[PDB]
Amino acid sequence: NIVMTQSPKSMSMSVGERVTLSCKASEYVGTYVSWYQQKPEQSPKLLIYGASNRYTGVPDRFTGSGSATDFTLTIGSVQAEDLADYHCGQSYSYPTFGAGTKLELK
Amino acid sequence: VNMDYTLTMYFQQAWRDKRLSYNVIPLNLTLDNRVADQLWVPDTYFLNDKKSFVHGVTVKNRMIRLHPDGTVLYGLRITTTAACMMDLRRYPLDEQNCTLEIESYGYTTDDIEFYWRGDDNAVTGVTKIELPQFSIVDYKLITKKVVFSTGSYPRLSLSFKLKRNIGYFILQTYMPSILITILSWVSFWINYDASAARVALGITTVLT
Amino acid sequence: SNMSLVKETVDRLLKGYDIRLRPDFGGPPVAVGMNIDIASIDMVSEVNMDYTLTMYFQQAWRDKRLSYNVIPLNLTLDNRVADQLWVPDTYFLNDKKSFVHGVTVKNRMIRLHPDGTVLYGLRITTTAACMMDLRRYPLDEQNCTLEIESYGYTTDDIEFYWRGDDNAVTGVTKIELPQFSIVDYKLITKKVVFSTGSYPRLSLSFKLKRNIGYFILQTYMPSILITILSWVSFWINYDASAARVALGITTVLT
Amino acid sequence: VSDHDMEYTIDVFFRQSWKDERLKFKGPMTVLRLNNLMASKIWTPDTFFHNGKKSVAHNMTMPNKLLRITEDGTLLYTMRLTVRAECPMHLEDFPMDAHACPLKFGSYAYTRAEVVYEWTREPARSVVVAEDGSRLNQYDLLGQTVDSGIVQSSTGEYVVMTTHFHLKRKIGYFVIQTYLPCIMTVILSQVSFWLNRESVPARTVFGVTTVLTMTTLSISARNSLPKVAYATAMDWFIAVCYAFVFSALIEFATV
Amino acid sequence: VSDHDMEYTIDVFFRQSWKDERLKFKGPMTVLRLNNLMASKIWTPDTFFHNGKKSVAHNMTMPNKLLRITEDGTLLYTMRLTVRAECPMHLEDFPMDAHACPLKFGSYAYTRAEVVYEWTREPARSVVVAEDGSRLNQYDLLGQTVDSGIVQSSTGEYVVMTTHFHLKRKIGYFVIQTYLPCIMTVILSQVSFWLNRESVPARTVFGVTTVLTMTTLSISARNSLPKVAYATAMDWFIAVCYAFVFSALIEFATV
Amino acid sequence: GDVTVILNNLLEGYDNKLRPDIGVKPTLIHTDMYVNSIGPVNAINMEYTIDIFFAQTWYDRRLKFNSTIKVLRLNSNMVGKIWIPDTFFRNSKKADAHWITTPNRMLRIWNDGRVLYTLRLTIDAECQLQLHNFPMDEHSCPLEFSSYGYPREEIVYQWKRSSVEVGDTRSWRLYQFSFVGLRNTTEVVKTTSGDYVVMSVYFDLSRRMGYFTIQTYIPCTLIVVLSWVSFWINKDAVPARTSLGITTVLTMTTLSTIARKSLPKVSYVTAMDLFVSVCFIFVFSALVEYGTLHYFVSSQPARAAKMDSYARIFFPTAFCLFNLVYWVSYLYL
Ligand SMILES: *[C@@H]1O[C@H](CO)[C@@H](O[C@@H]2O[C@H](CO)[C@@H](O[C@@H]3O[C@H](CO[C@H]4O[C@H](CO[C@H]5O[C@H](CO)[C@@H](O)[C@H](O)[C@@H]5O[C@H]5O[C@H](CO)[C@@H](O)[C@H](O)[C@@H]5O)[C@@H](O)[C@H](O[C@H]5O[C@H](CO)[C@@H](O)[C@H](O)[C@@H]5O)[C@@H]4O)[C@@H](O)[C@H](O[C@H]4O[C@H](CO)[C@@H](O)[C@H](O)[C@@H]4O[C@H]4O[C@H](CO)[C@@H](O)[C@H](O)[C@@H]4O[C@H]4O[C@H](CO)[C@@H](O)[C@H](O)[C@@H]4O)[C@@H]3O)[C@H](O)[C@H]2NC(C)=O)[C@H](O)[C@H]1NC(C)=O
Ligand SMILES: *[C@@H]1O[C@H](CO)[C@@H](O[C@@H]2O[C@H](CO)[C@@H](O[C@@H]3O[C@H](CO)[C@@H](O)[C@H](O)[C@@H]3O)[C@H](O)[C@H]2NC(C)=O)[C@H](O)[C@H]1NC(C)=O
Ligand SMILES: *[C@H]1O[C@H](CO)[C@@H](O[C@@H]2O[C@H](CO)[C@@H](O[C@@H]3O[C@H](CO)[C@@H](O)[C@H](O)[C@@H]3O)[C@H](O)[C@H]2NC(C)=O)[C@H](O)[C@H]1NC(C)=O
Ligand SMILES: *[C@H]1O[C@H](CO)[C@@H](O[C@@H]2O[C@H](CO)[C@@H](O[C@@H]3O[C@H](CO)[C@@H](O)[C@H](O)[C@@H]3O)[C@H](O)[C@H]2NC(C)=O)[C@H](O)[C@H]1NC(C)=O
Ligand SMILES: *[C@@H]1O[C@H](CO)[C@@H](O[C@@H]2O[C@H](CO)[C@@H](O)[C@H](O)[C@H]2NC(C)=O)[C@H](O)[C@H]1NC(C)=O
Ligand SMILES: CN1C(=O)CN=C(c2ccccc2)c2cc(Cl)ccc21
Ligand SMILES: CN1C(=O)CN=C(c2ccccc2)c2cc(Cl)ccc21
Ligand SMILES: *[C@@H]1O[C@H](CO)[C@@H](O)[C@H](O)[C@H]1NC(C)=O
Ligand SMILES: *[C@@H]1O[C@H](CO)[C@@H](O)[C@H](O)[C@H]1NC(C)=O
Repeated sequence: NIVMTQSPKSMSMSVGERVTLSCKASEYVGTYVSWYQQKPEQSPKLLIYGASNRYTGVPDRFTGSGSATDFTLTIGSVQAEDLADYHCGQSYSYPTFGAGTKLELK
Repeated sequence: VNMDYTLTMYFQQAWRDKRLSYNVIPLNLTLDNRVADQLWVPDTYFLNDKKSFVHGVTVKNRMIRLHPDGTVLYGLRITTTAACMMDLRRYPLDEQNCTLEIESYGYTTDDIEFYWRGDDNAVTGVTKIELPQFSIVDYKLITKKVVFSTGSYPRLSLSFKLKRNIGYFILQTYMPSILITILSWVSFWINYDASAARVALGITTVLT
Repeated sequence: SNMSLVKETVDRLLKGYDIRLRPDFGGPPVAVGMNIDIASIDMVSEVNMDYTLTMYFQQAWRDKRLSYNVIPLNLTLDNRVADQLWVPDTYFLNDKKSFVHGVTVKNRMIRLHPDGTVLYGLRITTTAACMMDLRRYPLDEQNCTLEIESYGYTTDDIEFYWRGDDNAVTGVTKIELPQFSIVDYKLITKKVVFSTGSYPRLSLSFKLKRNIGYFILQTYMPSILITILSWVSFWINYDASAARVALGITTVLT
Repeated sequence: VSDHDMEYTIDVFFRQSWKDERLKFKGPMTVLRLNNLMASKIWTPDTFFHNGKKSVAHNMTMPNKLLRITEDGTLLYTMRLTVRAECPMHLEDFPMDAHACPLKFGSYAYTRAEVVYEWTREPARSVVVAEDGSRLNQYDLLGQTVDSGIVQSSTGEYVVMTTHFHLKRKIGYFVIQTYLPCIMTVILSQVSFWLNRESVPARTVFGVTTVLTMTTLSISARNSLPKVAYATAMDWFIAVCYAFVFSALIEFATV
Repeated sequence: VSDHDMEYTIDVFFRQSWKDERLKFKGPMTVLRLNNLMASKIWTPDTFFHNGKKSVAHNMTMPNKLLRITEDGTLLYTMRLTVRAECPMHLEDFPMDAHACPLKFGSYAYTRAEVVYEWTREPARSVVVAEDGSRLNQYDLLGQTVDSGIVQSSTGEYVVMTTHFHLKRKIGYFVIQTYLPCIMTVILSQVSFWLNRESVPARTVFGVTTVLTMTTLSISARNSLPKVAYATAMDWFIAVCYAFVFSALIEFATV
Repeated sequence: GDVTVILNNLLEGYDNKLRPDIGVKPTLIHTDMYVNSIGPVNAINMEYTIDIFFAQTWYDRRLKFNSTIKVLRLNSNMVGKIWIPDTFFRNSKKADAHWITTPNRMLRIWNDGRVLYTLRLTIDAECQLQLHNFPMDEHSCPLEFSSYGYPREEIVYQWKRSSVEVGDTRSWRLYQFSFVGLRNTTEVVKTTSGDYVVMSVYFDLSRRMGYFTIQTYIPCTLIVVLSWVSFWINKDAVPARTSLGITTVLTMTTLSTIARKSLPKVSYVTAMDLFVSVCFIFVFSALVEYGTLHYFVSSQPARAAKMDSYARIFFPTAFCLFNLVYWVSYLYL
């Protein structure tokens, strides 16, 4: 059972600043890590399918970086619509997700 | 060294095709071997082979033969190099089982059924095989069904147990080593004052 | 246009063409002229008693059915038309494994001339067989030959000759063998007789002379040196027996 | 003739003649010397070699096949092909042995009641070997021997045409390779009997180096022939020579 | 695994599946398990192996292919073939090295915007190696590892599916071949230090004999591994053992 | 669909036996290569393996269609239905395409009639290696190609500006050699059938002396020092020095013979034969020097006393001077 550890557990950030999210796997997951975004009282939406591939309908400010175990999701010019939770999940085996990181504004 | 055995065989298959049924003429029909490219023949294959071919001299060595009730007989002359992994922990005093696996590729067990025609006398010519190194002690025929992710397939298995001869290995390796080991005992019969003689003898035996 | 004219010419030439019959099937024999452009001689093996050579093998004859007069140029066609034309059944009698190269397509050439002359070239790698007389090895010379014969057609159906008769075989002065050196080569025309008839035969024979430079520095110099190192024991006195015996026996072992 | 595979190679013009009443014609020619592509549109017999291993029918530059049809319906069909056949050998008298390597052919799928074979000339004059056609390095072809018989298999009764080529091995290679080094090593072991007993290392290194040379000769000599389980005549010679060398060393030990 | 050629062999059932809406039907059967000659009349993907050298697709007795068409239009297409793929090895820790031999396949002629590949099951469960499926004598298969990526060529981007097989070399052969004889030869050199100082030829032939066998050991041990231009672990072991034997002989010379 | 009607309209009245512009002008073919790997360069058969992606491009005015799609991207199914040039490699001993799992070929036809045809090839090309200075040698041996049947007046080849591209250069099968660069060439050669435009790609290779070093240069020098150690042994122990010298001679012979099996059966002296020859000579001279020493201690002792002390300094200096002159003379070339 591949466990994904996501960091940090909670973060705060203002508008128009670079932000970096990390996901670390216990075992090998090749490039089958996906990043989902979930706003409150909504269903999760796939942002990055595979390591470093944007889904259809995602802005060009989200970009992923992959490896065998270490994965990153970076947002560039952050607007006021990136106030959501972000989950990383692996698909090399039976899928397991991360804990999530709630971005807040301060 | 390659972990394989080459065998030549006359491999014949017999089934019944109700479309190839005639009753105007009363005799059996041996047709030219090129009409087998216009009939249905089963897609039999050997799972453990490495290289195989049908002999093609002076023509393609295959046989087609029809019967008035519908039965088709289809023979080939096949030389195949099948892969048997050997356990050489007792070499050369060993006995190895080398098996030709015979399976159907496309048709599952709900489309085709395999059986040995006779179930013990289906394979002939084993007792007349002479090998320079081995000796066929026993052979067995086995019917089976294997299961893959695509379905269940019929399988036949022809396994031969081969026992290795020892006389060559005796005269090649066992007798020279024993003779050098007796020869290396003459160092004690030489007196212990002469040093160069005993060193030359012992060292020569070790090098040999 | 010109493409339409050539298209109708090729379509007229190939319509009603019988590949079973040679040119002049009831009349005089057809004359086929040979050129060989030797690309390399690969490996002259003494243990297998054969040699390997790559060649550009060209045959020229005249077929009146493939004659045209509406266009003034020579027609180089795609090599797939060689399966729709008659080509002679030339074979090599002393070959062991031959093939036509096949990258990127089948390496052959088919060219039609307006007077009916067909030019047909192949690129072959032949492993021809020759028995060598190694009684004077390595100070020996070997005549190794490629025999060229017609299989089906007898001498009253086909006729062979060399195109030029002295310059029909080129590229022999550029062959670089690592162990031999070509001193001379000959072209021979004759007829052989089998129980089925008389057949024309051409013969391209090469004389290969073996060098000595490797054999000297590998066998002749060491053996002489070891004999001198066996002679050195005469300068050792007869008292020291162990030294002289060890020296002699180890020169024998070397 | 490969001795380690127990096989041999042969290159033949293989001719077959038969009569087809459906191919009668009447024209300005009495024999049609046709191509090798008309033979694939008519019935030709399916001859195979019973003891062939990997044969090749040459097709350079065209398929080396010949078809001649005579106006009364007689066909001559000739092929040029290289056959690699099995020759089961008994190497008790190696390397002074004589073999009869066989070459058996017949029809695949056509029994005796359908297709029968025959020699076209007298059986002693049918299989003809050329004079310059001999790629034998190690053997000597003495003669040929044909035969005819009837084999019986699981598909019916078949006609089998047998040919035997009688070979006699040449000893001149194995002499210099094995028999003369063994005699040289035995005489070199027997040289030691003329040295004086006050030189113990001399006779010791004599004995041990000739035993080493005999061991090297035995291992290097047994790789020529296949891995048979019985003793040959070279094995007996090597064994007696090894016994003589070892006996010379044991006599030195006793002295 | 052929270390001398930097390659390995693998026998696979290679299965592909896609959806073709032009092959929909409605009949009594829900799946047509057709022949291997129907797959030539329809479109099939042109998968090739990016690191395959000379692969074979078996044709005995019939073409070992499988085509199944389901009523809704999905096609399953299976082949049986022997891949001979390239495995680049870094033999610096030989013979105590581990490797990850790749097997990359993708589409020829169809870019990423035309044909994409994917595993039919979970990526950890898609490449399945059989239990009795191991012809390895020198290595040990530890597991598999798949991945998927994109290659950027001169004609577009192409999907590439990667599979790594992890191997671990077994030391049991090289121990008995080289590392135990080197140790025994070094011990044989060191036993010369116990002979008396009055036996000068004895210790001389000890030292020089050990040097000769170390030389023959190093030549016999280098010919297994391919001709790389660097030093492995076995080379360092043989170098230090040769240094020990040579140092023993120079010590005898000084004594 | 629409691609089916376009493909069916392109192949009506089409003759794949005739090149485009059969009586107008020669056909211009643009060629590209991508070397995936340069395989093992074995000198025994004077050859080397190479794996390439060969791409050709030309213009065919018969494959010109009007449609809303710009390019037809096809498999190898239609390669045998249009005209394909008869490119062949002139210096290849054996060459094959790839057929697993489907013929590795690609055809792309454009809106104006431009055809691009790519296929994967593995060539076993031929190049005569002048194996002097071995193993400190450098080679540059080619891969040439041209049309087989079409002369200069019918087919003209031409490189692009980004013609030949190598890959990673680290996953290549070059054990004993090292890739240094490449250069392209175009020429016209006279042949019995006509004048042909031939294009060459020369790969420059340099042999890295890392295997032959630890195989022959270190052990032969070690055996020479082994023969040297006989001088410090006492001059009275005659069997010791004789056995040492002659067994050292044995080791030199065996090492020389096992070392010459790498390179082909060339008849000239290389830079490796000279080294092992001089090492054998050195061992020969050491043994013959001890022989003359043992004769001279019995004939006259005044000359044989200081001969060994002279040898102890003359042999290493002569060998070191030989090594210096040899290495500079063969690394300057
Ligand atoms: C002396 O005798 C020798 C023995 O007979 C003889 O050798 C033979 O030479 C001929 C001619 O050179 C060879 O024929 C061609 O082979 C081409 C492919 O070749 C290579 O592959 C074969 C095996 O053939 C199989 O595999 C390919 C690729 O998968 C298949 O496409 C083939 O159909 C065939 O498949 C069967 O077998 C497979 C298992 O092997 C099965 O998996 C499969 O399902 C099939 O059952 C190898 O044997 C070759 O090895 C040899 O040659 C190389 C040369 O360098 C050597 O190095 C090597 O060592 C071997 O010697 C080689 O690997 C075929 O593509 C080709 O078919 C085409 O062209 C002709 C002429 O135009 C057409 O009539 C024919 O229909 C084929 O055309 C179509 O397909 C092509 C594909 O590229 C399309 O481009 C084209 O448009 C056309 O499409 C049409 O038909 C399609 C259906 O077929 C349809 O879908 C399309 O829509 C369209 O309508 C031809 O068969 C023959 O293989 C050699 N055999 C052997 C054993 O060597 C030698 O030449 C003789 N010498 C002399 C001097 O006489
Ligand atoms: C692999 O096995 C298959 C089937 O066993 C082989 O296919 C057979 O190939 C031959 C050669 O093309 C076919 O013969 C031909 O028939 C056509 C008519 O369709 C005719 O025009 C040709 O002149 C030729 O006579 C034969 O029908 C075909 N058999 C089947 C069942 O499709 C294939 O050649 C094998 N490949 C190798 C490399 O061994
Ligand atoms: C050589 O090795 C093969 C491979 O294991 C041996 O084959 C095995 O043979 C036995 C006896 O025939 C089979 O056991 C039988 O199982 C059936 C189950 O249906 C049972 O009804 C019988 O009572 C019997 O126990 C076994 O299936 C078979 N193994 C395989 C995988 O085929 C073979 O016996 C060995 N020896 C020789 C001389 O070939
Ligand atoms: C290497 O050996 C071959 C075969 O032995 C030599 O071929 C022979 O060439 C000679 C003269 O070139 C031919 O002899 C001549 O016969 C004609 C009529 O038959 C006669 O008018 C002449 O007086 C002369 O005797 C002979 O036909 C030919 N032998 C065969 C069977 O081809 C060849 O010359 C040798 N040398 C080289 C380097 O080619
Ligand atoms: C490959 O060939 C091309 C042309 O044959 C070479 O191209 C030229 O490069 C020089 C500068 O290096 C330019 O001035 C020329 O104009 C280029 N030619 C063309 C036609 O544009 C190219 O350098 C060659 N590549 C090599 C030798 O590696
Ligand atoms: C980057 N690259 C090229 O540009 C040449 N063509 C490509 C390719 C060509 C056709 C289909 C898929 C991929 C290729 C294939 C390999 Cl195995 C390695 C490098 C490479
Ligand atoms: C067979 N042999 C030896 O015995 C050692 N000395 C010789 C030699 C020694 C002196 C002069 C010429 C040749 C030599 C040289 C080579 Cl390059 C390979 C094997 C070999
Ligand atoms: C046909 O074969 C069967 C068995 O193979 C045999 O019983 C029968 O007699 C044969 N028919 C004729 C007419 O001989
Ligand atoms: C055709 O080839 C012949 C033979 O060399 C030559 O004389 C003639 O000029 C060629 N025709 C053309 C148009 O080039």
